[PDB]
Amino acid sequence: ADDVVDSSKSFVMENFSSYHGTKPGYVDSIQKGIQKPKDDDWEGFYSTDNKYDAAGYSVDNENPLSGKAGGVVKVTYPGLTKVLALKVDNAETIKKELGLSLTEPLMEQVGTEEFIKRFGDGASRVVLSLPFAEGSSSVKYINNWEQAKALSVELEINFETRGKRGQDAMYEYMAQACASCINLDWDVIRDKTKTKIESLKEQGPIKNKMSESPNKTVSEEKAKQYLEEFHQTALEQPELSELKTVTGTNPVFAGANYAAWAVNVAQVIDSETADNLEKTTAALSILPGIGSVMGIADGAVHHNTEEIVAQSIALSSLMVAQAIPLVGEIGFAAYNFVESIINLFQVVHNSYNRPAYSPGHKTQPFLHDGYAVSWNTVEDSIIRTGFQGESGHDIKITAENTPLPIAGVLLPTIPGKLDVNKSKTHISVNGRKIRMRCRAIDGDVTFCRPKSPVYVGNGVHANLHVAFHRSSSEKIHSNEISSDSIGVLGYQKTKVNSKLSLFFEIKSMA
Amino acid sequence: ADDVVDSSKSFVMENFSSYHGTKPGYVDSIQKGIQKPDDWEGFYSTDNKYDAAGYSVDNENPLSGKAGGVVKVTYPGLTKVLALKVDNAETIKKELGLSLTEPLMEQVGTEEFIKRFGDGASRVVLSLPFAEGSSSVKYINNWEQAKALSVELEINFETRGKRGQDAMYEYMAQACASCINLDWDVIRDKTKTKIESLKEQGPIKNKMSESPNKTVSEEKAKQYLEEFHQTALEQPELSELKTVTGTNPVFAGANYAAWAVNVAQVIDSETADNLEKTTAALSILPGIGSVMGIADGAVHHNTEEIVAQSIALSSLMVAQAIPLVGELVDGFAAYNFVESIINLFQVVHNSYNRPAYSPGHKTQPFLHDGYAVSWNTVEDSIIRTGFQGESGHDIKITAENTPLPIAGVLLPTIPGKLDVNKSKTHISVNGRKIRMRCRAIDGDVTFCRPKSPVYVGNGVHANLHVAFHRSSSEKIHSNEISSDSIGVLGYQKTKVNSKLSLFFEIKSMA
Ligand SMILES: Nc1ncnc2c1ncn2[C@@H]1O[C@H](CO)[C@@H](OP(=O)(O)OC[C@H]2O[C@@H](n3ccc(=O)[nH]c3=O)[C@H](O)[C@@H]2OP(=O)(O)O)[C@H]1O
Ligand SMILES: Nc1ncnc2c1ncn2[C@@H]1O[C@H](CO)[C@@H](OP(=O)(O)OC[C@H]2O[C@@H](n3ccc(=O)[nH]c3=O)[C@H](O)[C@@H]2OP(=O)(O)O)[C@H]1O
Repeated sequence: ADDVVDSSKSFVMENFSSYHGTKPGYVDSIQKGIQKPKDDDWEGFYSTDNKYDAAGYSVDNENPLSGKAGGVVKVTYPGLTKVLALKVDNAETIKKELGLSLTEPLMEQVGTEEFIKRFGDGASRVVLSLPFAEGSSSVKYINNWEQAKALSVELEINFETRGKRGQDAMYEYMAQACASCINLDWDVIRDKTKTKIESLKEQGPIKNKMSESPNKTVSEEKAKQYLEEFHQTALEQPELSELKTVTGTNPVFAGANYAAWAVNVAQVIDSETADNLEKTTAALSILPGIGSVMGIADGAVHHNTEEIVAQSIALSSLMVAQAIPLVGEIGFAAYNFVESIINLFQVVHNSYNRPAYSPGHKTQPFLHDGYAVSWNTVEDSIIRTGFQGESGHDIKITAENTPLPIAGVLLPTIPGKLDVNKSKTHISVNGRKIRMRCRAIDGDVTFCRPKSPVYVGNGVHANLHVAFHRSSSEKIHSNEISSDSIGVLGYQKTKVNSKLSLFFEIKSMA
Repeated sequence: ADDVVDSSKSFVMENFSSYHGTKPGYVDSIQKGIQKPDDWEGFYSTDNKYDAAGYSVDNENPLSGKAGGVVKVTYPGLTKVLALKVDNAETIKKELGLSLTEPLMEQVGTEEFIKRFGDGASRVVLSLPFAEGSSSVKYINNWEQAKALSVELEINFETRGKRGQDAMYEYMAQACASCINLDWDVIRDKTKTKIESLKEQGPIKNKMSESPNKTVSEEKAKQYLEEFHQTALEQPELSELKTVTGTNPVFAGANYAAWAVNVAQVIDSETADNLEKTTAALSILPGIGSVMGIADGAVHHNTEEIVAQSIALSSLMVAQAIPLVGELVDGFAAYNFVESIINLFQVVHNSYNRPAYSPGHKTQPFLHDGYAVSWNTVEDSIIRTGFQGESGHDIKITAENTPLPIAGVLLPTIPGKLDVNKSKTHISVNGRKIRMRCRAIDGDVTFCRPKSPVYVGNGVHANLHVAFHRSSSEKIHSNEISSDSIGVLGYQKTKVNSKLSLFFEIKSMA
């Protein structure tokens, strides 16, 4: 029973409350009471501790990509409720270890007075708790359907009531989570986008460049060539002044990428598709290259003001309009295309609003120059402190195709307190153990280089094993250490090396 | 107790032997007996004589120096091999109760330890995994106890009388009896011959005199080196190479030229004169896969004749490149350059000979089209069989820079006894839970689409949780299942999707 219950995340509480995402049509009826609609082990009423994750369940089930969002309700049990947190979601296992019938549904047994007596610690009923999702700190709550009749149901937010376009109300709600926060007013962005489209189409050079279009089907090459010309003249108008400035250096935001995006849109959108928003979002949502239009690259949302986002969407919208004659299959460019891409913006912004480990942190890979490197486990990414002695840390390394070298690794040191254990530090290439020569560059950085050549690639990976020696029991101090990364050096290309960075955290023992 | 000892890999054995790599100069002296020139201070050996040979290279010229040999050492009588499940010395003595003050390996040589752990043997040898990615073990012997070791010769690489490190690598290649077992004597002789005869071909003399034969931009040098490559490829010395390098863009003339330019740009006169320094320099360059014929997880140039043609061609191109973008005796191109690149071939061939999980097997990432995907853990990549019920499987997903979509996932099914549990199968994007709509393609293939758009990229990752239900307890026979992979589909490019493959293993329970 211990092997399945996280007794440390379990607790009894009075007036236990949680949140339930509710779809259009039930935001009012569900407030009359939770009732079962007419694997069985997990049949029950689901809720979560996080009202923002609840809202993710609120979208029209017939149009989940683009349909209407209903609401979130807050449900509360009177009296005392036991939250029983489980370390597995395998019902056969749970019933075996909790001494239950292996034939009857798990969530049915959880509702019986015998289960409540044995596992309720005096509460009127038991609710099961499990991790909400990989990458989330929320929990999901599983309620037995009959016990859930005792819930009072109160409104938290009705997205319909807001009266806004698309899914704006839902995403604007979710962006509250982060008060590093994209919190855009999409009403402003819709109005400014409309305005800029209408007025760009009446700019001389644009009117000029428009008349110069083949206007009939051509080749992807002349299409792209003409649309890159159209992009420059458009970007020269003052409705796009700020965009021109922010898209000028980064090659992801180049006109050729706008043009490639426009061409790809024309090819996959037929007439049936354009006259259904759901169908249009399904089709746009699987194309590559949307980060050129979104202004997203290198781990950051660059286009993060209403004005710049509207300019970019305005620009894209016109380029789509001009590509459709060249490669199509016409008001779509300014109607559903704008509605659909707006929702895609909202999806991706929300992703970047959510707490998440960046590349090379914990077990998230660092992808660079054809290499992929990562900490082997989470514990490897932690340098413990406050003790005399040793630790070891494993980094996985490979590359995507041909053999790429590994020159060495840069390691942190603390003169007096933290040093490289030169005996146990080594690297292994498909099992071949390679010793390293480690030489201090100065008091804070040591460079270790393999004593024979290291190459990685498709079918060839390495495990870099870093060993640290602590000569005191003194806790390291943030002052004492500058870099927060281990630097693995790839190939050499003003000769510089490809730098692959693994980020660590200092922590005390536990 | 049992927390630090793996009994399943411990045993007593009579005449326990193991292997020790021995550096040049000590191959005869060490047969006189094991004598010593603190927790792990001890004599090291391994169960794999081929891994032993990887310790045999001159410690002061490790990249290009001579290889010494491998000896076999045997203990007369009974020896206890004690396999341990961790390698932190402080952790061993705690959980075993020894003295936290004397070195572990010292305590391992005492009668009280041998009495308590020897299970009747005259001494105890410690066993630990040899390295990540390796099946071999390393043995740690108490230095005093090791005086009892008999020491026989297994191989002396010097005695073989071969150039470079050929004797060491040809020994290592015996491990695989999908084996690269080249005769480098043949390759060296054919390379010298082809270099000489190519230099006397009329069109090559002709094209040579067309060189600017002076420092020029690298854009120019590359243009000329590309003309030279094509000319040289038309000569009968390279006819096979012309054929095997014609389609794959990795083996294109331009990459040979880029390579040749880079070589010329890093080799100075001192470097060119020293084989060790030339290998260090050459070993950190990108693009060596062009010359080696290594791409897509395979060594394509796998016959003596084609390797020598590729080495011969690159040699001539370096010779043409040096006057255009270097400053040394062209000289280098036919001598230390050839000697050095040969050693790099041997290193990489040896990596590809060693057993290794391919991309998308176990926890090795599958890298393709900007994405990176992997099984979260070894167990995730196993679909267990022989029982009724459920299992879960986590797949990690991200991309290198801009937001790239995940369109869906192809999953195996068996009409009878293996189904996709549609309510537990979901994808989580930086914690945001996204449910899936799963529809069958045929009786053996289910396709699941996310219900909100999924994008991944720098700073945005996803966890795909696949859940399988087994209705019968019958074990899954080989006929029943076609693919050995789960197919995650990326962006759409005759429309086709980017295919990211995660390979699984059907196994009975244990
Ligand atoms: N008076 C009412 N009483 C009870 N239910 C009502 C009522 N009115 C409407 N419902 C709906 O009935 C379903 C079950 O409670 C839910 O919608 P769903 O679209 O089928 O719910 C869709 C899925 O979302 C899950 N989910 C939904 C919201 C949430 O916050 N968390 C979560 O995990 C559900 O478990 C369900 O999973 P399964 O159907 O795969 O088991 C709920 O919104
Ligand atoms: N009569 C002799 N008796 C004992 N040793 C002798 C003798 N003559 C020469 N030696 C050499 O002395 C060293 C200690 O045994 C070894 O070489 P190394 O270059 O220092 O060996 C380099 C490292 O490789 C390790 N290693 C070597 C071979 C192997 O098969 N496995 C392995 O893990 C060694 O333990 C060593 O670790 P340390 O440098 O931390 O001691 C060994 O080859």
